[PDB]
Amino acid sequence: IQTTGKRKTAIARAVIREGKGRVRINGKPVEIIEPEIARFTILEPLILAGEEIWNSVDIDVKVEGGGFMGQAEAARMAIARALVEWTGDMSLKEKFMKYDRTMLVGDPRRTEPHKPNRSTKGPRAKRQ
Amino acid sequence: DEGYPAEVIEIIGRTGTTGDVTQVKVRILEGRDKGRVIRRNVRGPVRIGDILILRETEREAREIKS
Amino acid sequence: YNKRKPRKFGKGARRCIRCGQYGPIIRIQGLMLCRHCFREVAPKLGFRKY
Amino acid sequence: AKPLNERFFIPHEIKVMGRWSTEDVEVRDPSLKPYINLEPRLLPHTHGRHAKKHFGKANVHIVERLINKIMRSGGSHYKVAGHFMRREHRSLNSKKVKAYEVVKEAFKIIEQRTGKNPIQVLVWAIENAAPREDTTSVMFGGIRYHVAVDISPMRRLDVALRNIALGASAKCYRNKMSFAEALAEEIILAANKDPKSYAYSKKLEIERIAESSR
Amino acid sequence: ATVYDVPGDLLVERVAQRLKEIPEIKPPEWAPFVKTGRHKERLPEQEDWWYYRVASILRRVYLDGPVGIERLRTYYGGRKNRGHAPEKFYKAGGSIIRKALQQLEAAGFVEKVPGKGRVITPKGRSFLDKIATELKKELEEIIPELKK
Amino acid sequence: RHIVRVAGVDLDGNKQLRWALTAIKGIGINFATMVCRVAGLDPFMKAGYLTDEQVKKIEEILADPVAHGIPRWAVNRPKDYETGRDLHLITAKLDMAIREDIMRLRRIRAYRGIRHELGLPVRGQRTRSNF
Amino acid sequence: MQKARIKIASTNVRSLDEVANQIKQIAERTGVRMSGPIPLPTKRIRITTRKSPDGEGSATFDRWELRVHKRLIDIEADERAMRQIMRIRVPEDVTIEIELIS
RNA sequence: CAGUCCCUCCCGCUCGGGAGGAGGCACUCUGGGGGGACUGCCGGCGAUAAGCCGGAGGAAGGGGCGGGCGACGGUAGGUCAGUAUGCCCCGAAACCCCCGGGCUACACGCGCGCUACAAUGGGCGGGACAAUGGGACCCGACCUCGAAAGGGGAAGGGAAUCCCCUAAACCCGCCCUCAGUUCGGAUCGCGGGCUGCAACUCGCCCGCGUGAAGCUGGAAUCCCUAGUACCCGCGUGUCAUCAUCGCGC
Repeated sequence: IQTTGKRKTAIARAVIREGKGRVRINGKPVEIIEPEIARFTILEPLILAGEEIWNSVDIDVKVEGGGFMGQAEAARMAIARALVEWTGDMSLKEKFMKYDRTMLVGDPRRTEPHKPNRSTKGPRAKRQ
Repeated sequence: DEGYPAEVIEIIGRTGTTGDVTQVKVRILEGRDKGRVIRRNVRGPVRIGDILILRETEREAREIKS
Repeated sequence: YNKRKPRKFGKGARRCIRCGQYGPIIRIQGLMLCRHCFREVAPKLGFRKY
Repeated sequence: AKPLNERFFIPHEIKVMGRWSTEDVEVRDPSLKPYINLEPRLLPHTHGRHAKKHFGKANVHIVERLINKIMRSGGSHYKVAGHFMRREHRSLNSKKVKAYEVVKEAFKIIEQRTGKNPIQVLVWAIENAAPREDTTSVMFGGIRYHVAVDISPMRRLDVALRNIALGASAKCYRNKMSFAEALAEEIILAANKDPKSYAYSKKLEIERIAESSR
Repeated sequence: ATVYDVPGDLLVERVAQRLKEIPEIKPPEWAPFVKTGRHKERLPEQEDWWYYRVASILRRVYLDGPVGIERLRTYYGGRKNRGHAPEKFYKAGGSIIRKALQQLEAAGFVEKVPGKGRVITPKGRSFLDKIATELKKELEEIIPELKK
Repeated sequence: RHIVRVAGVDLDGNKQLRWALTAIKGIGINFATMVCRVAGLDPFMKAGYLTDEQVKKIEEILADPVAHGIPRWAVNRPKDYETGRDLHLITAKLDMAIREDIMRLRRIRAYRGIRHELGLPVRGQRTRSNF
Repeated sequence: MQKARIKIASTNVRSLDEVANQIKQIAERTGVRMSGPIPLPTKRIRITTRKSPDGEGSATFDRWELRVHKRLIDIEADERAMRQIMRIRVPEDVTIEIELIS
């Protein structure tokens, strides 16, 4: 089963199937990703799911675009959609929207364009 | 720390120089004047049910005018 | 001896087509046109504001 | 790298950072109980629309707020005892992982010095650093005069956290002593109403002045 | 298992100490007198710096497949000071990694695909993934969860 | 050895050799660690245990850098004006060589010497509101 | 097995649209297979210039934009089909480039 | 390896793990049409109007968000040194061409920028990350050599198809441990490299030596309100080189 999730410019395509429990981002294990803070948010959603479903399926997600943290956000975003699609269980959906509404909603924030008069510093950054 | 917590029950309206300060009404939940209603001043945003801390129950704000 | 030296580079190399200035000549895929000139002719190019 | 993956997996049972589940922590002061967030979270970094709501700071976790206060300490109007407190070199802003690591180490330092949950030490430090009086100018006919004022609890939280961060950053500045040690020491001093905590001292100062401007 | 299943920070050191055995790779005479990059201001602190570099280079051949001189130069390039002007990104030197590539090819671990770069031999693949399986069999003990 | 004299200039034994050599004017950290490697010693070891044989090795390296493996371009004044050889200037041998360069620039009435005589920037820097 | 790749460039989306309608309605009349019209990423050209003719005054700039739309249509090699493409009336704004690939 | 029978290769505990070709449109991406958000519904306020506040649901609510378009008139503001232009001056000069210098020069007052004043750091390896664009006397992979600046060849590409191309900020394992110094590089010499006929006046880069002030800055005062402010880099105009320049990502 496929699932998509966008963030900033990060886009994540996840495929999940019956399996041991291995979770692979870009073909790399979920447990040895060097950014620890990003690893925590990557591993946040499935914790509420329970180890049964953690060990009942295998998940592989490929991300591209944005930064590492945007990539982690997109990965978690797509993860929640994929897993709730597999279960089709309302109770877990309630658990997610209790913990975080963006799990099945997403953050539509995007960068504002920079404007003249010191364009580099930002849309709202001006001289003295 | 012999402070007197009290509960916001009503907001009279903005006051003070900049209008940042808010004139509020507070009910004394504890101490020697339990249950008393006091007009008081607040700095920082306020809601209906904030537990304002009081150094004294003696101070009551002057009535605001329009 | 009264002929200008051909200049392949430098500001003297390029020249606005319309008004004949040596100043800012914009070359977005080669217009060879002055900055003041571009304003009066952009809508005629089909350019549009957005 | 064993500590890294260890700390990664140990909070698998829903714990702040890596350790110190918050059921033990208790909010003694009645005012900040309905305003300090103690919800169970693994990573305290929402990126959420807390700014875009009137009271979106109620739902932000306390440690997240502490990291946010640490985020923005260098270079501004304030010159504590004639010091342009400025972080030219690798400023914490736009780098939340660095502050995350620094507060991680500060939590450990608080824990082993106190032999208890660092989070409860933070709660006590904030409770003991919170001012109870301020002043404001009120006029009538143009004649200004200062008037004593009470503070909304959330503002008390804000100023206490910012003052703790101020003291930590000032202490580490220009000095051999590292930043996490400064922060942990500031927290420890604040927890027990020690007058050398910049936060607690400035709390005493603001609680004065308003004392005589009633 | 594969290199993808282990951290690179430990794997590069393991590969460096393993390749230190084979004499095909050797720092030339100018090696100890040249810093590791144009973007770098100071000489390498350690003297094993050579054997890590190859241990890095070969690693990318396992990942990025056929890659030539210039893209590798770009990957190792970094941020350097420019006086009062702010820092800027620059490219690592050429010969430093070029001779490393020649040494790796002569060792038979890698081969060349002209017009595309250099790819990794099945011998090099088997060597790297044997090191990786060694490391993973190790790591599964200190970290049980990697068994999954 | 809290004090270790090398080629006429003292070094503190507390400092590492790559840092101790930098106390020598005319030798930098990039030269300090590179002669540390040429001597075969750890760059970071304490100079307090610098036995005199290492000192003799250091000064004999300084006698001829190229003969000890130091490249022709790691020297400060390669292709010397008076012999066409690459030698690493140091101490007074650096000082009077630069003084000779200054005399050379002065006697030719060139711009560089003109600025050197007047205390002005050789390389055409703008001094309308600076210096 | 031989196909014709056709690339149509147009600044006007509609001038492109009716020409695409012509070439697609050729297909089913001719009874020859036709892969759907592929819309390439529309190419945006941006040019910015300060409004002031002299130097005085604040800084104000004008950003002019040209959007040129690119579309691909790939069709089989049918002599009767391709005989009717040069008879297509094309507007001046639109341009057509055809390659015949195997 | 959406799934993918088929074929090949590497590991292994032979279960399984990974890469390449076929493969079809899953899904991403892209561009054409349409819907969705309309105070739409509920409660209160508002005179029962206009409208406001609150609540639900919903990706998105109270002009959804960000932009373009900015009148009547004035500023004898500036622009005739871009164009057109009245009056007046010269008209072998105030016309044209060329050479050389200058347009930088200097005790400073002064607007706006960059760096420094370091534990945050400095140094060594590895790990995860963009899009704006731009490319034919061009982008140039890739091969070879030089430590490098760069040099010889050259695939692909006149553009979803080739290239600029990697991110940096961040973390991991380790050394230096607080000093005007293991910070900072100005200034100064040598050699080498690059564009242009030529770069002292008047360009940039590579290596060595060199190390300047500055250790937070009074009066005063600017900016900002959500992907916003701060930090970090990249593309692009002028351009053969040259930005701490301007616009954009």
